Amino acid sequence: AGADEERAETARLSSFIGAIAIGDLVKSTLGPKGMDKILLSSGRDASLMVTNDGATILKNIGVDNPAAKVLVDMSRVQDDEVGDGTTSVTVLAAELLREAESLIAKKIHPQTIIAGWREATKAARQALLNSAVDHGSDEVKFRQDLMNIAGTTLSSKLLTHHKDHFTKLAVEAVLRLKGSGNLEAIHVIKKLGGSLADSYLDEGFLLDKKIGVNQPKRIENAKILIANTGMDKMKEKVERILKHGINCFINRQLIYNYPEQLFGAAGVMAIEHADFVGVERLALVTGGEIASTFDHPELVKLGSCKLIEEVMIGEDKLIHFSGVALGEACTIVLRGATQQILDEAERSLHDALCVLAQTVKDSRTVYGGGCSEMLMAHAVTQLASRTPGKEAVAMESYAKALRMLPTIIADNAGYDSADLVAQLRAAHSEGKTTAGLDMKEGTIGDMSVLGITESFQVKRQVLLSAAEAAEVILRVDNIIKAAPR
Amino acid sequence: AGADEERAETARLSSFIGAIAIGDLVKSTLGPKGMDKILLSSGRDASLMVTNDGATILKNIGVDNPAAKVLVDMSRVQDDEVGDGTTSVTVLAAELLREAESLIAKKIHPQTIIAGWREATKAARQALLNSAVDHGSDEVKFRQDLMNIAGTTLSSKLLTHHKDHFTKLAVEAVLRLKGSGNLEAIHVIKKLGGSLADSYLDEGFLLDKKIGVNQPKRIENAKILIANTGMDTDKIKIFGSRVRVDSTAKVAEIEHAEKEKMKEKVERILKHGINCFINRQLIYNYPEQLFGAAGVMAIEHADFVGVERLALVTGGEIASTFDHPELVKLGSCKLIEEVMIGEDKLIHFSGVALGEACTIVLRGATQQILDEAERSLHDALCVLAQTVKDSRTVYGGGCSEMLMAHAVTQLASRTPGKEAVAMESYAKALRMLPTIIADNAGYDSADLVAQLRAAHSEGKTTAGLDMKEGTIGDMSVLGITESFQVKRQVLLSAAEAAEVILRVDNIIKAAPR
Amino acid sequence: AGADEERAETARLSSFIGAIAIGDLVKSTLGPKGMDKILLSSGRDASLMVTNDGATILKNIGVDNPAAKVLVDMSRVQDDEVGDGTTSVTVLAAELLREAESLIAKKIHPQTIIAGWREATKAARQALLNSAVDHGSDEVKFRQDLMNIAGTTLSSKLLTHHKDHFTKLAVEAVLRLKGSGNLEAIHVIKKLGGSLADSYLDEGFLLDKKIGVNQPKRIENAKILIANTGMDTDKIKIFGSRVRVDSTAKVAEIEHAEKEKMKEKVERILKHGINCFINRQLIYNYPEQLFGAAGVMAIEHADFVGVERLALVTGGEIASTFDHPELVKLGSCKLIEEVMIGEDKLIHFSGVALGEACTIVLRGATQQILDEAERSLHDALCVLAQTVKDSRTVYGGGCSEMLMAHAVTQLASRTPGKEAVAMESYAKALRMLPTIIADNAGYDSADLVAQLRAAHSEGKTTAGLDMKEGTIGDMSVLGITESFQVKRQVLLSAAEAAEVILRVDNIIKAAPR
Repeated sequence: AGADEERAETARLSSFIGAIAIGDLVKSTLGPKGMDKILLSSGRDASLMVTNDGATILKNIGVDNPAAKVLVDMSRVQDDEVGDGTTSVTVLAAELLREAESLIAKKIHPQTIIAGWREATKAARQALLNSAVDHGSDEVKFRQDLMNIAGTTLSSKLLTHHKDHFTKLAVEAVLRLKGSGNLEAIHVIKKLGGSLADSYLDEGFLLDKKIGVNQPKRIENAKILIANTGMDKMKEKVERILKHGINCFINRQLIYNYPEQLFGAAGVMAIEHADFVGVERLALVTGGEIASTFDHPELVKLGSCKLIEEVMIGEDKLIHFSGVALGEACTIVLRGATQQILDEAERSLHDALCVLAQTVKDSRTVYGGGCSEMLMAHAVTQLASRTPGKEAVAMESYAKALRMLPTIIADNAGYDSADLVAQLRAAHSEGKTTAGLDMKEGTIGDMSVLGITESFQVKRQVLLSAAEAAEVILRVDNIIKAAPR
Repeated sequence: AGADEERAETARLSSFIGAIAIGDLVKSTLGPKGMDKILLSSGRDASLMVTNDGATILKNIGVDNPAAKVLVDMSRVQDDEVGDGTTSVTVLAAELLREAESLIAKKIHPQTIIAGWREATKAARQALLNSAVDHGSDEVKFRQDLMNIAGTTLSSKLLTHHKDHFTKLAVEAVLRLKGSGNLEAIHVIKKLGGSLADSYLDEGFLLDKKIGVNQPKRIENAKILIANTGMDTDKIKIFGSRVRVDSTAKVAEIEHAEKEKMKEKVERILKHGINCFINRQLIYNYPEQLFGAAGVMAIEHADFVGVERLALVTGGEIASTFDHPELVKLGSCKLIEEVMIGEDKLIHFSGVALGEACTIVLRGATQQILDEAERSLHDALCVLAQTVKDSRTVYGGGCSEMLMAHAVTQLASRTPGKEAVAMESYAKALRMLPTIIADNAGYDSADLVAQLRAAHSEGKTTAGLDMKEGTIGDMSVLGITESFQVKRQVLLSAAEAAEVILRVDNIIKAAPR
Repeated sequence: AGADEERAETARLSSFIGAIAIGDLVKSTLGPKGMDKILLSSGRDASLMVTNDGATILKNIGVDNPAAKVLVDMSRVQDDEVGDGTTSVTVLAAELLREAESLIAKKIHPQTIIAGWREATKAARQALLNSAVDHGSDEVKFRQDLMNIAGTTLSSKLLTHHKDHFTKLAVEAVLRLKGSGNLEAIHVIKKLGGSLADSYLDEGFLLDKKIGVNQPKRIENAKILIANTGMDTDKIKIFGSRVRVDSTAKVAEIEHAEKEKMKEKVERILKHGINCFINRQLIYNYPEQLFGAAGVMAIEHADFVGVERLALVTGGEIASTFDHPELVKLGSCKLIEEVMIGEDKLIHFSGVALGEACTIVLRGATQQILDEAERSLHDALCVLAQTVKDSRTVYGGGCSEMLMAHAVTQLASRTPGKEAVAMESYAKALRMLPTIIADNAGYDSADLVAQLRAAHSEGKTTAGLDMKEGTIGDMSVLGITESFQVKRQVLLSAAEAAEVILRVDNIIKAAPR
């Protein structure tokens, strides 16, 4: 006789344990003082892995018997759409379970309590249309372009001491990116000499490769050739080449020595072992080409002409592809001082892009730093008092849930948790939307001034996501019999 | 394992356990559907006692080591000043301790939350400010004489079927009492006869005793004699010895000497015109026969408590040795008689010159429960004396508590920093009271809380918990009101009591083993 | 199950453990946001004695086997020199032990390191010249009479709302005290009454005892009698044994002899016109009946300490055998009576001719925390007597301590070889004091240390630790100052007690089960 019979008191615990286990690991990740974690397993796992993003690690494994596999899976749809922001959605779902210990003291009917989940669907829409906050973030944006959300995602990252300036740059990269062109052609590198600003933006794509020291310095009315197959024959290449006026050749692999002599005399600049990732991005940029065998020249290849040249950047020399007709795709260079801190700039450009692509499609935003959170709480707390009977405990409990978010942001900072809560609520109560939690300040401040803003998508489906797994607990009562107790 | 060593959180727990243990027994006692508890012990106690009043049971017993007895002692002063109503003050202090679990969740300096006690006073100012009180207490009064506060005290008790009529009667009793006299001489006894009124008011005092089957049926222009000493004579503590005389002939003197006690009692008593003799203790058999022929009614084992009130009533007398007759005794005279009150024989003392002391003998419908009138009458006395002196009242049934609770939730969010957490915890303390009142009613506690809360928000001070209803209703229509004094003092007392010991971490050791 | 068993390095740990246990209890106490702890013991201990002042509680009880009592005893000599304000000296010694973990790491000669305490000898001197500004307190002093250092002692204490006023009162007491008298005959007691002032100044002496239920309530133009020997008589030094005798009249003679003692006491008491008799011990019952009829009030078991002060006040007397009345007894006469302070019965001796000694009586909330007033009060009288005598002070709030700490860091590098390790360990000993003051404040200790060092390093002596602020501020505005003497003695005192600790290390116990 066997099975899994735990019920009511015991049954509640299995769901409860899954939520508490996940929350401790993910809470550390959140905000400025977040930390990276290392994990390893036997069977189909090579070695310890460390992931900054909470979502990536949860999906790669299915460690044990308690239920949490389904809850975790949903966050990816959120990631495919909006995703990361900062990882907080998993945490909120987990905290709803803590009140259940309190519920034993309620001592009457947990099923009645379920009314709250139905309430929660309306509560989900309390987040929306219950308060004005902001909304603008239209598109392009002069002052609200950045000095917002990228900084919040950025905050978890260590580099924030000078990185905030770098984060601010990222929106310009996405503004050009927008539209239905597609999400590609984004490239970031760092340089060993520069300034306080610590970053620079280039109009076109930046590549660090050269044919050799010989060949003409600059090409104009440039024609671009991309070949799938390497140069690893001399006569076919020259005859086709002269008619076109071939200014530059880019090959994604090793290149035969013989062609190099011909390119130099002709006046053609070629690139040896160019990376595939740069090439695909470039193809979308030029207008594409059909790349195959040496027949590839003439118009099977589409060449965009503005100017391809090697341009001095405050020290070493690099090759710049710029003035592209498409305009859809662009690159950011960045500058430094050979500092340990400088290669660090590599770390946060990547996270900045992920939030931004979503910022353009929603064309809607909310104030970050918990600004929305206290504000919703102020609006929702009285709603429960207003409603009669059994319902107020259910609706109020969700409303009190909002109170913790201000507190979670405060705990990472290291400031007194009780102190942070009171000061926050009064500002929001007054009616100023820009006011929010300032972790560095230890109190409250203008969120817009510091930056931090949140993508609209993260707020609409975080609430939907929380109810996605939370209700399938108490709601169904069958898993029974076999052995005693 | 064992030593009675306390560390950080555990020390907090000892204060915590005392609060919760007391609260469960007390909570069921609050309101209309309160419960009676009976307590017994083998010695230095004779029988189980049941006390409806929470304050009385706590005072008598110090059961164990954990602190709580001193907190309990505080309600006494409140009781003599304003009194009772329903016992709710003790429960409120206890619930303050429940947040403390959330306090370790703070993971920080516990005593800055103490500022909450400095928020408690802010809460106290608003209680004074927001409640809606009353206007009017003319004196004696026609319609507003009662159907108010006495009813709320009674509401807590199930007698409120026919009894609310009885409560109404009690103010008439207080009107004569009213003023200078303070509290004395109010006596209540039940009658086994059914009637709508269920009560009668008497100008004099009823005592239930008889000399014996024989004796004159009635006495008038009655003279009253009270004796501190019994009519019994033979030992004297120091026997004087076994005794030696001069054989059997003189011992005749000993038996004869008894007669002298008889002779003094008759001769002196007759001159006065003695109609009634009342003695607080056992009475010697020889005198009993004498009283019957004379035309004098005496009372065997008349208890002292009735007597002290009676003395104030008749102007009193100096009770001593048999010299006691004549002038040293002052006997008021109107009418002393034993009257069949349809049911059981009782003796009526009436026509008292003083006028200060009077008796409320109630008849009412019978069962064991008419003894309830004893329970219930006592409550009536305490509320009216305060009601006349204060000339101020607040709405009962928890109406006051929900209104204040709605206001305090707003306050927490408004105050910045450290303070809101402290203020909000005091604020949600108020939430439990609606729940405590609803739970004993037998209705579901959760359903009751939100509906109550919504009505208060509107601005209706009158709206409150209706336990009989099972939902919410208008308290004012009921006529239930609480005296003004009970609410302002409790707020100051509750905060301060719980506050000291949280402050102190460690109840320490001893020498012994 | 019991094991123990300590040798060499672990032996050292026993010295280490004593310091850590004491520091946690005392740390809460130092500073405005202080803490109160209660201690209970049985066996020559009544119950619940609580002391805020660290020195009084440690001195009274030797709780357990580990060595620490000798260190505690030393604090009292410091108390006599100047002593208090806030109890900080014990904590400084305790932290010095933490560095010793480093010494095992050092792994050479721990006694060579002992040079550090000698090194500390001129470290103390460095703090003796560069610290604070504020000197003389001229004489009597109008404004500068207080609102200064007594207030700082009080600042640590939690009664400082009403209490700062009480402190102001204490300097008035020292001004009368001032002269060639030095420091004697001042006694102050709290009372369970409630007034805004919370204190009164008495021209004479206050005592709390009564003769018995009977006796005249008040005496005028009173004569005071103080007797060393009790009224009780019958057992001299040699009994005269227990004897039979043999007559039916002799046993009576000894009872008669008792009467003679009664006769002497009344006949000569009347000639004097004695109004009050005060005896330090038990009093025989026979005279008590006598005093009531005569119209003389007497006090049973009056405390000796009160009596000696009273004697200087009334001109004194020669306290011998019953010959004591008349000329050998000096009785000052104004008013001796039991006065209704407000809540309890007290006896007031007043109008003393001498004027040299006066008494202060405090009024308060009630419940052992009003004993807090005795706690603050004890500190108040003593601080003032030396503040005027020393003629100089230093800034409080740890301002003095951080400055010296910055200076001592330089010193360690400067001393060659062995000495630098020893000197630098002493140097960080100063660092904990800022931490202890901040910790009881509830603010985060780590952040506080860093911000503090930068302000002292800059060159501003006035700047220090502000607990209310949660950062650093100007000490002088607060009015917190420390006696120059407390700082000179503490530096010398800490080393000697701590030194004893290193030299011990070995405690011996023999074997298992």
